Amino acid sequence: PVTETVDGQGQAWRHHNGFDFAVIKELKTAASQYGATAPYTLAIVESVADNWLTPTDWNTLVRAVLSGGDHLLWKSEFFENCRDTAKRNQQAGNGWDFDMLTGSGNYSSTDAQMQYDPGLFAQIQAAATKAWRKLPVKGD
Repeated sequence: PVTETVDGQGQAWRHHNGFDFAVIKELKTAASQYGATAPYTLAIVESVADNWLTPTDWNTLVRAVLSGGDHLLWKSEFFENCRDTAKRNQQAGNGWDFDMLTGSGNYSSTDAQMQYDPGLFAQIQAAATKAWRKLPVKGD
């Protein structure tokens, strides 16, 4: 998770924070129990994304909290919707989405995304949970 902090001189900055285990733990719980499709777990998926999050803690979150189905629906749709959105947004030539809303293909990395943009944060958040929901069945 990322928290942004402002200094008394009016500057905005932010720091990375460690992966909240309680969060991972219980999303893992709902994942095993509820399945990623039951309102509870995806409510958590989107609520966690409602916080400042980066591709780094993103990939760590998905890969831990779920097992098996995560990559296919959550993530493969992530990659699709990210570049889908990128196609639409870069028609306009925003300078977002293609590299940023993905993770970072070439340049933005954790850094530029973590500095955010109002339309970038909105787009990345929406795209994330969008992806990070679609699991049909869980269990092995």
